[PDB]
Amino acid sequence: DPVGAMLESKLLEAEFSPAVAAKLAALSQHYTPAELVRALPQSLANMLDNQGDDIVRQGGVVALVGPTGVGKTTSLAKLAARFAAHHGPEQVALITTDHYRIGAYEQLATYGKIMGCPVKQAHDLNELEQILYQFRNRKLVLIDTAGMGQRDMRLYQQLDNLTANSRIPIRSYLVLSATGQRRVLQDAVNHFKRIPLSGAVLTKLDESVSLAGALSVLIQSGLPLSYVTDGQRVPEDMKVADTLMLAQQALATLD
Amino acid sequence: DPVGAMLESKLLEAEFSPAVAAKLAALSQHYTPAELVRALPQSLANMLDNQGDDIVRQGGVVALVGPTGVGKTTSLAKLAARFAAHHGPEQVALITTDHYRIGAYEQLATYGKIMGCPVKQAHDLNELEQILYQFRNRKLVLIDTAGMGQRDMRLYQQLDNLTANSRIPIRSYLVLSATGQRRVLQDAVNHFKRIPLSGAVLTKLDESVSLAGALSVLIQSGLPLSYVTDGQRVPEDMKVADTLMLAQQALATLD
Ligand SMILES: Nc1nc2c(ncn2[C@@H]2O[C@H](COP(=O)(O)OP(=O)(O)O)[C@@H](O)[C@H]2O)c(=O)[nH]1
Ligand SMILES: Nc1nc2c(ncn2[C@@H]2O[C@H](COP(=O)(O)OP(=O)(O)O)[C@@H](O)[C@H]2O)c(=O)[nH]1
Repeated sequence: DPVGAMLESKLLEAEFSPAVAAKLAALSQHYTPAELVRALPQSLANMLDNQGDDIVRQGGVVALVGPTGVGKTTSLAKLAARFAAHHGPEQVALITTDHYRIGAYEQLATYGKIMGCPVKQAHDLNELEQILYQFRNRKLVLIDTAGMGQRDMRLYQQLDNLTANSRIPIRSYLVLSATGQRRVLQDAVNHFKRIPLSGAVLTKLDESVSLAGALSVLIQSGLPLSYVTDGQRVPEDMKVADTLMLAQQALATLD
Repeated sequence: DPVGAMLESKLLEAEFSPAVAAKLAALSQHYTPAELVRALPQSLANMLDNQGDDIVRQGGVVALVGPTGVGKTTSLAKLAARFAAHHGPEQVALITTDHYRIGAYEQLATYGKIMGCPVKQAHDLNELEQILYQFRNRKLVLIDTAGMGQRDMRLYQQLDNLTANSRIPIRSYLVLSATGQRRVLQDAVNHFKRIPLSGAVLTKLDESVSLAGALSVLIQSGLPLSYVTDGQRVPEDMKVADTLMLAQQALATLD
C-alpha cells in the first residue's frame, strides 16, 4: 500500500500517535488525493467528538480533575464566569476538595467575590455530600480537586469521592496541558480513568508547539474534547473546542 | 558505520534528541561494547554538567524563572529550607515579582512564616532594587518570578528586571517540568535565554515517563542541570541532580 505508508510515516513525523496515524492513513484507501485535503481534518475533528459547551447548556455538578499545574483552578473560574454570563451568578457555586495547597480556599474564595458566587471547602466525603445538597438550587456546581501526580498513591482519595453515592451524579472532566509528552498524557489518562470521565479540557495551547500528540491521546482513550484554553486571562481565554480548526492546525505540518 | 547507526536509531527511539543521540552514538567509535556499558551513562552525565548545590554553598541573589505551573514557587520554598537547614533562617529572605496571581504574596508569605524568613513583593524595578539592598545582609535572597507562557509578550518584563543594574548580580535558574514535549522545552529555553541563565531545575520526575528529551534539551542548550524535584512535599522532595543516576535511568530503555 504505497500511499497509505507515506501518509502514516508523515503523520508519525508530525507527532500523531501510531494508532491515530494508522486510522488517518487508512482513508487514503477511500478518498481521492484532492478529497483527502478536506477528509483528513474532517475525520480527525469527528474523532475528537466535541459536545458543544455541555457545562453551560446542561449544568449539574461538574468536577475538574488532572495532574499538577495544568490549570484546573483557572479553567474552573473561566467556566463559572461563562455560565454566569448566560444565566446568572446566583445560579453558580464553587467547591474545592483541595486541603493540600497553602490556602486553596482563599484563591477560589477570591474568584467567588469577583464572580459573585458562593465558595465552600470539602475536607471529606460527608462534607462534600452536605455541601452539594445544600447547593441543590444552584444550576451549576463546579468542583476543583487537588492537583496530584498521576501515580500519586493519594490520587484515589480525590477521585473516588466524586463517584461515591449513586444519587449525586457528577461529571468529571480531565484537565491536561497540551505541552505534555504524549506518553505522559496517556499515563495521566489511564490513572485518572479510575473514575468515569465526561470529557477533557485541553490547556495551554498558547504554550504548545504541536497539538498532534495531545489530540491523539484523547482519540485513543475515547475522551471527548470539550474545551480548550489559550492563555491566562480569566475569563475569556477559554473556547468550546472547534475540532475542525484544531484538526487543521495539527495537520498543517504535513503541508 | 554499522554500530554507530544502530545506537543512534535506538537512542532516537528512546526519545533522545537528534543532536545528543548522534554525540552518544559517536563514542561507539572510541569504546568496546563492554566499555560502552559504563561509557554511555558517564558521557551523558558529564554533558549535564552538574555544579553540586551551588545555591546552598554559594548563596547570593537567586531567581527562578520558567513557564506556568512548573513549580517555581514550590522549588523556591524547598531551596529556602535547604539553605536554612544548613546556615540559618535569619540568613534567608524571599521576594516575588508576581503581581498577577490572585494574592501571590500570601502564598510566599505563608512559607515565610513556616520557614522563618522575611518576604517582600516587588511591583517594579526600583522597588526590587530597594528590597535587594535592604536585604544585603542576607546570605541567600530567592526571587520568585511570575509564571508566563514562553511566547507571552509580557515575558521580557519579568526577565529584564533581573538583569538590569550591573551591580546587583542575579543568578537566574530556569525551572522546567520533565513532562514537557522536547520541542516545548526547547522553545521555552530559547525564549527564556533572553537573559543569562546559571542552570536549570528539573521538576516532576515523579510524573515523567522518560527523562531523555528533557536531559537532551539541557545538553543542547548548554544549560547545567542543578537540581531535580520528584514530588510535592516541601522541603524534602528536591535533590541535587545526580547526573549519573539520571543518565542511567534515561538509558535503561535500550536495555
Ligand atoms: N500560558 C497559559 N497558562 C495557563 C493556562 N491555564 C492555566 N495557566 C497557568 O497555569 C498555572 C496553574 O494554574 P492553576 O489553575 O492553579 O493550575 P492547577 O494547579 O491545576 O489548579 C497558573 O500560572 C495559570 O495561570 C493556559 O491556558 N495558557
Ligand atoms: N508531582 C509533582 N508536582 C510538583 C512538583 N513541583 C511542583 N509540583 C506542583 O506543581 C503545582 C505548581 O506549583 P507552583 O510552585 O505554584 O508552580 P509555579 O506556578 O511555577 O510557581 C503545584 O500543584 C505543585 O504542587 C514535583 O516535583 N512533582
